[PDB]
Amino acid sequence: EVCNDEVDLYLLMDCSGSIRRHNWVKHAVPLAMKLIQQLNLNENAIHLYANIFSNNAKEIIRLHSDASKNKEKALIIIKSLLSTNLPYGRTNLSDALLQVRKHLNDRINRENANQLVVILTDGIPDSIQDSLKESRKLNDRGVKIAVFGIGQGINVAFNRFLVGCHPSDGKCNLYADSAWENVKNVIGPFMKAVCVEVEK
Ligand SMILES: [Cl-]
Repeated sequence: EVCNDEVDLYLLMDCSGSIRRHNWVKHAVPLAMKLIQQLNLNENAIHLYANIFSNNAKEIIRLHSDASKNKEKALIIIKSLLSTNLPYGRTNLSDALLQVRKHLNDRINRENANQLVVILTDGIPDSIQDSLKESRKLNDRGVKIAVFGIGQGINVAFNRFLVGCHPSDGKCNLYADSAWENVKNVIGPFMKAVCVEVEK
């Protein structure tokens, strides 16, 4: 796997109504699955956390659970997202980020592990200010943030600002974007680049 290190990885999966059910089924859920496939989930390597967010954040994989540390068990849970009322609602990225900060506050995370947030999103947050504020508070706790943008509703400048890059210029290893139909071709190289940054 291109991601293989002691990393607590918080997958924040946008489930907003802007996605459209057919994209959710054919692309978003398969994208999360392929993302997970880039990770060595193990007690001594990556531990996964996952939430979905639209109106609010909802945890779907508990950090350090069996599914957090085993890829087959993680993939069953992601696949279970198909048989739901998703997608729907707005884009409450700040509440999704807040849940990660609650893990840190509460000392749930491995203190020894690098802390990485990976956001999958097709839009702009409800509150750019609340999002960038949470993100700062995460950054102060040593958290790195990566963003994978999808489709025409994103704002690339905001995404790049979020991950700590210049909004337009220069290489940004913590950011990538893709058209809906192309996401599974962009995810592997993105996760390779992100994991290289996290390690360096
Ligand atoms: Cl928000």
